[PDB]
Amino acid sequence: EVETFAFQAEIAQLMSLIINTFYSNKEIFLRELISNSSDALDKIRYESLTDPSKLDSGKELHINLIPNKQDRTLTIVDTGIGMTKADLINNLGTIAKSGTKAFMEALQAGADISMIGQFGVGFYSAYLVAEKVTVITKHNDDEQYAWESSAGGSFTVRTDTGEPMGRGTKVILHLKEDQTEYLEERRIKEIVKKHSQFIGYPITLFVE
Ligand SMILES: CC(C)NCCCn1c(Sc2cc3c(cc2I)OCO3)nc2c(N)ncnc21
Repeated sequence: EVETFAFQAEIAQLMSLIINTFYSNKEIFLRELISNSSDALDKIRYESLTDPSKLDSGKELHINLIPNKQDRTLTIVDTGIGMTKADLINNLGTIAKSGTKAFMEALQAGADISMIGQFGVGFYSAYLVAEKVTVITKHNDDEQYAWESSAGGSFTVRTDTGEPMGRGTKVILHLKEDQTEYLEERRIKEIVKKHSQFIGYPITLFVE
């Protein structure tokens, strides 16, 4: 049972720029996603200090990197705060509007795509390497949802009847045909060591 939504014009614009601009340093997408996971984990930890029951959905706070050549996907999994339906459909977009505006102006002023994180919109860097991104997420007091978008100005959201995750987010990157290097263990290990060696949570890189 799928609902389809239009990205706010600004977000659609950011995505086009990301997909269209010639920029070779694509590997920064992983750092942006791992960072978002780190932030989510930080929040659920902080919240658990005043309400321990919030960890009933899972006490483990970590990150998993799962590559799959068969499906040509790279999934970044975390046990963080998760996102609600309201987050996925309106709230995160509202916030992303200002970040986008600032980021695009900063670019014209000499900045580059690798700085997208300082504007709160790093998630969209996933499109530097993915033709389609599917996001499975579960927040403590909402249901598990599946958000998805191949850009083009729209995204869908549905209640996920798959396999329960308890609490957290899974960013599934359906890679572009010429970006399969991100499925190789050596390459992923290289990027993590280069841009995310100090994340304060365990990061497990699965092998195939
Ligand atoms: C609330 C605070 C933690 N900031 C969260 C920003 C949204 N977000 C993001 S960035 C993001 C993710 C999206 C999205 C928009 C953004 I911005 O629509 C598709 O899924 N990653 C998160 C994650 N791994 N866990 C929880 N929240 C995530």
